[PDB]
Amino acid sequence: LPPEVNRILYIRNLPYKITAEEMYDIFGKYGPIRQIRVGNTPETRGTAYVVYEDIFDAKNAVDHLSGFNVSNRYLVVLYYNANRAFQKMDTKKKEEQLKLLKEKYGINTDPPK
Amino acid sequence: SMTPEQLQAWRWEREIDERNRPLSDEELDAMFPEGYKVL
Ligand SMILES: Nc1ncnc2[nH]cnc12
Repeated sequence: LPPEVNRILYIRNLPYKITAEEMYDIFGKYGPIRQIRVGNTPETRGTAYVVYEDIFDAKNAVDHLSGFNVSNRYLVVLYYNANRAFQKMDTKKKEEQLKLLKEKYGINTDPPK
Repeated sequence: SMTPEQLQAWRWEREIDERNRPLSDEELDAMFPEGYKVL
């Protein structure tokens, strides 16, 4: 599996009123879910992070859920990218966040491919 | 003794294991920006 494959999926175009149970039904179909974080601010609502326990389940969800129809709306389902994840920070404070993550955990801090 | 091909399989298994290790809650939390609620 390609390097960009990750157990964390970043979701966009998510209905505002979707429930915790609906989130677990949609994504849980693909394997044990480690955790889900739903955006709950003006800047983040409509988006979510979905974490799988296993990487091959995460690959499978991407292959099947991109453009998935839920309440007249097609989901955008993307692999986590730390660079992307911390976009909404300023130049200096972002660089430090990415530095922390690469140093302490060894995650890729490059932009998407 | 493993052939070049079997070595490459062994290598993928190792790489794949490193990418499928369990994460602490501390590691996980570090991964995410503000404005998200844990379900
Ligand atoms: N691929 C991605 N991963 C994480 N957060 C993001 N924000 C925008 N794109 C992202």
